[PDB]
Amino acid sequence: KEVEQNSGPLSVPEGAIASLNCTYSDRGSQSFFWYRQYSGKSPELIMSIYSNGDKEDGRFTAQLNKASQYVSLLIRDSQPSDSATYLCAVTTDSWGKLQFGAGTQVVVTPDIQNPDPAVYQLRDSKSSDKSVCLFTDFDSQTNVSQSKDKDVYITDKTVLDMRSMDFKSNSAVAWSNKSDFACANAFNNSIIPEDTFFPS
Amino acid sequence: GSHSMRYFFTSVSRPGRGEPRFIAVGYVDDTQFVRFDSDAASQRMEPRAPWIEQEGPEYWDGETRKVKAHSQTHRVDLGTLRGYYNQSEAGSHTVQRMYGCDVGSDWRFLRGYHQYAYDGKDYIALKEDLRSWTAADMAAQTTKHKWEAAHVAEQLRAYLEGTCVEWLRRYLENGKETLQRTDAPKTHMTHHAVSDHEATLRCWALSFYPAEITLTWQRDGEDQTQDTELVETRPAGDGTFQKWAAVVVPSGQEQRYTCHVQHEGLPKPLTLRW
Amino acid sequence: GVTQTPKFQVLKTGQSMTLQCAQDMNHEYMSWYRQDPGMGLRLIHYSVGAGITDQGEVPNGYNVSRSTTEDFPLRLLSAAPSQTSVYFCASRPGLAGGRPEQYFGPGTRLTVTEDLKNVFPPEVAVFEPSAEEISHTQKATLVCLATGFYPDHVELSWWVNGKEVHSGVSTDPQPLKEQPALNDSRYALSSRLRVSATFWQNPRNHFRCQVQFYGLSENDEWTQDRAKPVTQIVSAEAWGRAD
Amino acid sequence: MIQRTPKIQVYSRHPAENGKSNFLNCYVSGFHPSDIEVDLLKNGERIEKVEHSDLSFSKDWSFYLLYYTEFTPTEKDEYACRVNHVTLSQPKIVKWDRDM
Amino acid sequence: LLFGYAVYV
Repeated sequence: KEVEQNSGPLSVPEGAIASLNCTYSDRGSQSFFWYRQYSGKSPELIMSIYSNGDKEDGRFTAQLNKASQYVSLLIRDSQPSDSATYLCAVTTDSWGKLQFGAGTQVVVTPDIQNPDPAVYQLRDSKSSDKSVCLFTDFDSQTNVSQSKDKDVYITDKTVLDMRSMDFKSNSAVAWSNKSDFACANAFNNSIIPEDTFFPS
Repeated sequence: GSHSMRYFFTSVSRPGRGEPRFIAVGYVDDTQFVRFDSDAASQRMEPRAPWIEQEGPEYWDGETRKVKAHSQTHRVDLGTLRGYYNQSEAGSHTVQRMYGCDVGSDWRFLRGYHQYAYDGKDYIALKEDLRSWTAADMAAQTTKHKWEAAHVAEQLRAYLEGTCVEWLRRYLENGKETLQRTDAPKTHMTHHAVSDHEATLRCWALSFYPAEITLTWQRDGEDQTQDTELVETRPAGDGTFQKWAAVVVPSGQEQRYTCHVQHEGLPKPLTLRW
Repeated sequence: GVTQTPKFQVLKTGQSMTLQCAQDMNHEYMSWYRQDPGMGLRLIHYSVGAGITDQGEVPNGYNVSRSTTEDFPLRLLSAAPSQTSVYFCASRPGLAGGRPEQYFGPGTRLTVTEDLKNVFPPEVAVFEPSAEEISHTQKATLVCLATGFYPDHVELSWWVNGKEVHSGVSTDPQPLKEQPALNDSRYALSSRLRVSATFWQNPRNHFRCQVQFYGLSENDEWTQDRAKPVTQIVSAEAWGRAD
Repeated sequence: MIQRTPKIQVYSRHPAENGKSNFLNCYVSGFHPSDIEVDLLKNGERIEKVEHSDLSFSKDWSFYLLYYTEFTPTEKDEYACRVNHVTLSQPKIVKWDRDM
Repeated sequence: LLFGYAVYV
C-alpha cells in the first residue's frame, strides 16, 4: 500500500534489540506514529514524531528521515511483554487519512537456562473423553510444528512466567478423542530434541 | 542569498450574503506560486508559476485538502471573534493569517513566524522562540489559553523549522532559473522643470528582482530624505519591479545632487550624477 | 478516551446491529475501522465534524451518522456473513486541537452466521498435572480446555482458592478450529496453570478454570432439543491431591 | 476597526512608445478593508479585458492588488485608473502620465 | 507546502 513495513515475525531474545523499519510514499507526510497492538486488543499509540530526527522515550527510539521517507522504531532491552505486532502510521494533516502499515509482528523469546524438554501425559477428566499431552520446558528455538492426523489438535507454544520462582517455560499442548492417540506420536511431526523425557 | 516562503490568508464576512470570502496565496520570495480563491471555479489549490505545475496529483490533492481546512477554521473564526467582541451581524469583518520561514544563504532555517490579525490589527502571533504566544487583548488571551492547551505552537514549530524549509529548498531548486535569479536595475535620471527657480530630479530603478531595493538622494554627503519622494516598489507584471525617488532642487545645485541605488544585483552601489 | 460497545456480538444473516462509539476529548474527527488477518486495518466511514460524514475504503453494508461530536454510531442494517470481523472506533482532534495523534477504542468482535443453530457454548475441563512432571521438576502444570464453543468469543481465567491468578498462567492467544474446513466451525482454547508440587499437594487447594462465553440473549426465542446457548460462564475444577 | 486609504499608481510595464504594444498598470496598495473596485479607463471608457492579481497584503496587514491590460499608447488616447473604496468619499480617478 | 494543523480561535 502507501506504507510498507517488514512483513513477517521478527523474533528477538529477551534483552536484545528489536529494530523496526517503515516506508511511506506521500512526500507531503508531516505526522508519523508507531502503534503497538497486543493480540486481541486495540492498537495503542506509543510514539509520535513530527520533525525528522531521533525521539527517545523509555526503551523506544524513533527516527525520522523525511529525505528518504523512512521511519524506524528501536526497542532496547527487549521484554517478552513487548511481544506484539507494531503498526506504522503516517498522515499529512489534521483532516488527512491515517495511513497504517501491515504491521510487523515482534516475538520476544525468553532465556531458558536449562532446556529440559519433555512430553508428560496429564489426564483424568470424568467430563471429557480426551487425553492431553503437554510438551514443556524446551528451548525457544524448538518451533512446535502443526499436527497431521486431523483428529489431533495442537496449540502454538506460549511462554509461562513463574513470577515468584523466577522461572519461565515454553510449552505446547496436544489432545485428541481417540483410543489410538498416544503422547509418543503426539508431537511426531515437530522437531523435538533427543532429550525428551518420555515417562510412562 | 537569503530566501523565504510565505502564505497569506484572507477571510471576509459577508453579512446577509452567505459564506465568507477566502483567499490563500503562497509565495517564495516575491514570486507567487499557488493560490486558492473561494470565488474561483476550480475550488482547488492552483499553481501560479511554471515550476510548481510539475508536482503530482498527490501534491494538489493534499494542498486543496489543507487549504479547505484553513477555510473551515476561518469560517468558524469569523463567528467566534464576532462573539468575543459582541459585534453585530450587520457589519463586515476581516481575518488575516500569515506564516512562513526564512532561510540563509546556506538555506538552513533562520526564522519562523505565524501572525493572525483581525480587522486590520494584530490579534495573536507566535513569538520568535516558536514556543509562546502574544495576545493583543483580553479576548485574544482566550485564544492564547485555548491554543496553549491544544499544543498548537508545538505543531507550528515542527512545521516552520522543518517541513517549511524542506519544501522551500525544494521550490528554490525546482524553480532554479526563476527564483534563484537576480535581475539588476536599469537605472537612469530625468529632469523636470516646473518653475524658473526650480526643477525635479527623478532617479529611476526598473526591471529589477528581487524587489528589495533602496534608492537614496544625496548632496555629496548630505542626506536629503526630507525633500525626497519615494513611491512603493511597484510590480511591472513580468516578474520584475519598479521604483523611483525625486527631490525638488532649485536650478543650479542640481549638478551636485547624486542618486544612490542599492540592490543585490549590483556589485557596488550605483551613484548617478546629473 | 474512546469507549465503544458491545464487546462481542452474534448475529444471523439479516439482523440489524448498531456499534456504539463515544469520545470525551472534544475531538471532531472520528473514524471506524474493521481489522482482518489478510488486510489489517481498513477504513469504513469517517467524519471530520458533526453532520459531516464520508465513506472510506470499504463503506459497503455500513451506515453511519454524526448528530453530535461525542458519538459516532456505526450501523449495520442487514448483517452479512462477510461483515464478520473486529471493529475499532477512533478519533482525532481535527481542527479543534494540535495533537495529531489518533486514538482507538477497545474494539468490538462481531460474528454473523446463516443460522444461530451454530452457536454452541464451550465445554471446559481441567487436566491434573502428571506425576511424572511432579517429581522431575517439582512443579505442576494444570491444563484447561475450552472446546466446541462456536463464536470464538470467550475470556478464560484461573481461580485458585477463590481468587483469580495471573501467575503461572498462559492461555493460548487465539482459539483453534476443530473443523478448519468449515465456515460454521466450533473452536477450542487451551491454557496452562503451573505451580510448585508443594502448593498442588495441599489438599485444601481448589483450582477452577473459568470460561466466560458470549452468545445469545435470554430474549432470543430458541427452539431446539438442547439448552439455549445464552451468554454463560462454563467452568471446571480439580483439587490438590495428596499423592 | 482599521481603515486605510488606497495608494494609487498608474504606469506601464515598459517605457511607452506610441504604436508599440505594452501593458498598462494600476497598482492599488496600502488599503483596508479588502473591498475595492478598480477599473482601467481609455478616454473615459471602461476597459473590459483587464486582469488582476490575487489579493494579498504587507507586514502591516494592508492589501495590495494589481490591475493591468494590454495596450498600444498613442499621443492622444487618454488612460486613467478608477478606484473606489469606503475611505474615498467618491471614486478616485488617476490619469496615466508618460514622462513620469 | 501548507501547514497541516490549523486550529480554531
